[PDB]
Amino acid sequence: FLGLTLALSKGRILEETMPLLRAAGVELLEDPEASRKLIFPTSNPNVRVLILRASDVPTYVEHGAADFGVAGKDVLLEHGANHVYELLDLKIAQCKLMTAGVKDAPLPNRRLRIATKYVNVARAYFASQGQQVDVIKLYGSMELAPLVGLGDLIVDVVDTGNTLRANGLEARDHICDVSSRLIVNQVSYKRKFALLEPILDSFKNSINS
Amino acid sequence: FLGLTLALSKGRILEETMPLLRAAGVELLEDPEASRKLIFPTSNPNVRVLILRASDVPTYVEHGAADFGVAGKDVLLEHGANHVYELLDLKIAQCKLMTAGVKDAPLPNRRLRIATKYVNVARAYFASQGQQVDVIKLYGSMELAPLVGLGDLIVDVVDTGNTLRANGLEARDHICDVSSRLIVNQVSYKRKFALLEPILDSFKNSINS
Ligand SMILES: O=P(O)(O)OC[C@H]1O[C@H](OP(=O)(O)OP(=O)(O)O)[C@H](O)[C@@H]1O
Ligand SMILES: O=P(O)(O)OC[C@H]1O[C@H](OP(=O)(O)OP(=O)(O)O)[C@H](O)[C@@H]1O
Repeated sequence: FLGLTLALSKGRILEETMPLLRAAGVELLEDPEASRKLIFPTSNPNVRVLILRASDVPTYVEHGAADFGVAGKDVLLEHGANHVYELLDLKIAQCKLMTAGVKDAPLPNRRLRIATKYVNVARAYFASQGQQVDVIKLYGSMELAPLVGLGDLIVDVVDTGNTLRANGLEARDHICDVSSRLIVNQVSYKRKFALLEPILDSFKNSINS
Repeated sequence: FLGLTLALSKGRILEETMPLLRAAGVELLEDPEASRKLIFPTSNPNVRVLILRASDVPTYVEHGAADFGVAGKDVLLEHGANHVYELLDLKIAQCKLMTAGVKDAPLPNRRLRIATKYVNVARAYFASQGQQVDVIKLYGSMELAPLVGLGDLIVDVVDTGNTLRANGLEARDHICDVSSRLIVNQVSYKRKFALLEPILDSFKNSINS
């Protein structure tokens, strides 16, 4: 495939990216949410879309299996963004990385154990608080961990806070704001700039309003 | 909670475990597939169920956040089973760990790159073939990886083989057979044996027929 391959993920990233794509002249020809297919043509024959797990977007873009992609800052921080270029903050799929635990549970006076998917972000954040923590790696449902006593806190993304509230948890610390970012393969940026440029300019214009 | 906490995962593990549980006198009181809730009472007041991501079952059981659980051999091999006891092969959710690639694609004469979730299993398998491979860690949709040239092969579970066939891929090597296994926390095994024992005996009896 000679053109550009764009990496997206299902849910909020797909939904909130599509209007940027539309204004940039790119529209999907069916709903990826309703297909098991993974590669999708678009209204532009030079652009195709990969639908990936959010955690795999940086990986595909880094290796050049996608030329560019839309990834959450949370995923970028966790994966490491040293081998892609972060070109734009798209200001979509906004949320916060936070620490949380059982409401009014006292913290134990010992090395804390942090149940989380975000092991690198947990370690770096807690290091900034003077804290060398243990991490317990999980793949999902962080909110259960404090209810069964797995770790002392979690680190997870919080949007409305409804998940935390539904489970008797409250945010302890705000780590950072998260939004989806446009990332580009370091070589594709150089080799396919004439294809990327009008799309980047459109996105940038769109984000201003 | 004084009783036993059982870790399960959604889909085939939940579906195929429920009959064993029923024969052991444990029935869920609603369908976990239709709830966002994670802890579930059962017909037995001494048994509750956690619904977890399959990859987190060994973790919860290891730490004692669950006393026992049902995990796929694939997950156990990848996570490491050195800090739980594998008590039974339940013979449910049967599948195979396999290597696969694009159909009739020749392997490149260099260090292979293996796109997979199963990074430890990929490295150990290929080591047995005299091969020190690079791994590219992914979280899902392994079948896409060879279609976009991310890695040379994948390692993933194969059941019917329909996923591979739908994507123009074929299995190259059979790594091992996979089935769901009953695992127990090493301390719970010792402290809660009188609760576990009749349930284990029931499962063992059930698996014989
Ligand atoms: O603060 P809230 O508005 O309750 O949202 C927080 C949830 O969002 C994230 O999940 P993600 O968005 O990846 O998928 P989900 O919302 O479908 O769980 C995260 O894992 C929390 O479960
Ligand atoms: O050989 P097949 O019968 O096509 O099945 C193989 C699929 O099964 C596994 O997924 P899992 O069972 O975890 O969930 P899924 O089947 O819903 O993808 C694996 O990740 C493959 O995608």
